[PDB]
Amino acid sequence: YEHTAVMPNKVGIPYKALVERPGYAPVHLQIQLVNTRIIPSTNLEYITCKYKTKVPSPVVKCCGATQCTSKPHPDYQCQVFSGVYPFMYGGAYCFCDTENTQMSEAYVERSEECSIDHAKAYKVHTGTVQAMVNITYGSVSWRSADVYVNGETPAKIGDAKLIIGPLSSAWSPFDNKVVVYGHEVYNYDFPEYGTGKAGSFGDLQSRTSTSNDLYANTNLKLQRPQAGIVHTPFTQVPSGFERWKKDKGAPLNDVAPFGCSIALEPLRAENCAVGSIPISIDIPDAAFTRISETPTVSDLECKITECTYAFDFGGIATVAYKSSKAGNCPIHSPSGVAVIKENDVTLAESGSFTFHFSTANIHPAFKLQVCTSAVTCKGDCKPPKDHIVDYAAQHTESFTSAISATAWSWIKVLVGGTSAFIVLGLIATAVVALVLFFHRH
Amino acid sequence: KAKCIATLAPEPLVEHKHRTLILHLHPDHPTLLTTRSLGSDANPTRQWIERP
Ligand SMILES: *[C@@H]1O[C@H](CO)[C@@H](O)[C@H](O)[C@H]1NC(C)=O
Repeated sequence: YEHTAVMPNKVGIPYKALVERPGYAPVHLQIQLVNTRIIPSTNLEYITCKYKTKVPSPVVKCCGATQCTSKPHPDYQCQVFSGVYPFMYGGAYCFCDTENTQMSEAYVERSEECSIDHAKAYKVHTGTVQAMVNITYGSVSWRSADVYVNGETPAKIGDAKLIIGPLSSAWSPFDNKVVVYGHEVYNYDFPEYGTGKAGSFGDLQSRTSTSNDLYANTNLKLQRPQAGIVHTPFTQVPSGFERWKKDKGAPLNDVAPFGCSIALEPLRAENCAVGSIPISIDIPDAAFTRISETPTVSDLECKITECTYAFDFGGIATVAYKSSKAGNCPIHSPSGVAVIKENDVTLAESGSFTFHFSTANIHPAFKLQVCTSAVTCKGDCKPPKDHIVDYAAQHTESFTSAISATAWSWIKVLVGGTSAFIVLGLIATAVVALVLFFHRH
Repeated sequence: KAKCIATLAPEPLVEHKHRTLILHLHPDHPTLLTTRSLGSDANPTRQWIERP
C-alpha cells in the first residue's frame, strides 16, 4: 500500500502519520531524516599555494661579458650586472677591475608545503541531493538507508520501498565559485587562471598540485649584488597566499544560512532546513491487519491534566476508554495542533491511558486518533518558564496559535460594536428616507 | 600533515533572558567568537575576544 504525504525538511524531528488502508487497521508510520546532504558538482579550476623563489648559481664572467637568454620558467628573471669585483674566501675572484659581469637568474617554483598547504579553487554547479532516512512502521524496528532526494530513485528500507521527492526549494549555499582550504569553504570569486595579480590570492596558480606548468605573477626583480659579494639579491611581492590566509574572513561554514554544515569529502552542505520534502512509501501488505481482527475502542474521553506550550513535550493528557480484545492500538493526532510523543498504547477492556504532547497553541484543540476511533482533546496551556533551550521545537506555531480566548473576545467586541455603529447609522438613514418619501406621497 | 594540540578556552558563563543569550567570556588568549542565526538570514557575527 502506497502512502503519499509531504514532510518538512527538518533533521532530528520525526514525521508521524497513520497509513489507513481500506479494510485494515491503521498502521503507524514514522519517518525521520538522519541527515540531508546537498552534494554539488565541482570542477577543480586551479590550485594556489605559497611560492618558492629558486635562484641558481650566478655566472661570474671575469674579464669579459655574458648575455641573458629567455627560458621557459615561471616569472623568469635574468640580468647581467657589469662592473662587479667579487671577493671569495680566497681573495679577489676576478682579475680585471671593472670588465667583469655577474649574470643573476631567478624563477618561481611551488614550495614543498604546496603538497599539503594549498587552496583549491572550484567551479560549483548543481549536483545531487542525498539523505539518510530512518523509518519504522507497525511492529518493525527502525531501519535506515541512504536515498536520493530526487523523486525518482526508489530505496528499499526494511522491505518498504521509499521514494523521496525533490526538495521544494532549490536553494544551495555554494556560489558558482568557491575556494576550499583545509576543512573550510569560502565563497570567493577567484581570478581566472592566468589573471591572478601579484600579492593577491591568485599570484600563484597551477592547474593541479603535480602539474609541470606553473603560472606565477610576482614582481620578481633582480637587484645589483653588493660590492665585492657573490650573491643574487632580489625583491619580490610577499606571497598573496600568506596574505589571503591572514585576511580569509568568515568561512562558509560559519555564515551558511539555515544551519547548513559544510563537509569536504565530497564537498557538500548538510542539514539545510529549506522547504519541504514530498515522500511516497509502499508499506508491505503483510504489515496490515483486518479491522475485525483489531480491538474496538469506544467511549473515549480526553482530559488535559497539564500543559505548557514549551518546545519539549510539555503537555500531558489522560484518556479514559472502553474497549474489547485488550491489545496494542496506535495513537496519532492528524492535525498540527499537537505532536504526540507516544506512538501506541496498550488498551485493556476498560480503564484509561496517558500520553504526552507538544503544542504551540495557548488553547490547544486537537483530534486524537485511537486506531479505529478518535477523540477531541481541549485545554489551556501555561507559558514556558525557560527563556532559552538547547533543543529545537517539536511543534509548529500558526498565525492564530498565540491568540487567547480573551483576545478573541476583545476582537469580537471590537468588530461587533464597530459594525453595529455603522449598521445602525445606515438603518436610521434608510428609515428617514422612507419617511420623507411617504411625506411627499 | 600532523595532529597538534590546540588550547581550549574556559567554558563561558551563560545567562538567559527573553529571546536573548548573554555570554560572559573569560579567555586566556585571543579567542575567536562566531555566531549565526539558523533562519533564512544567517546574520553572522565574528569578533576576537582578547579580554573578559
Ligand atoms: C533510528 O532511530 C532509532 C530510534 O530513534 C535509533 O535507535 C537508530 O539508531 C536510528 N538510526 C540511525 C541510523 O541513527
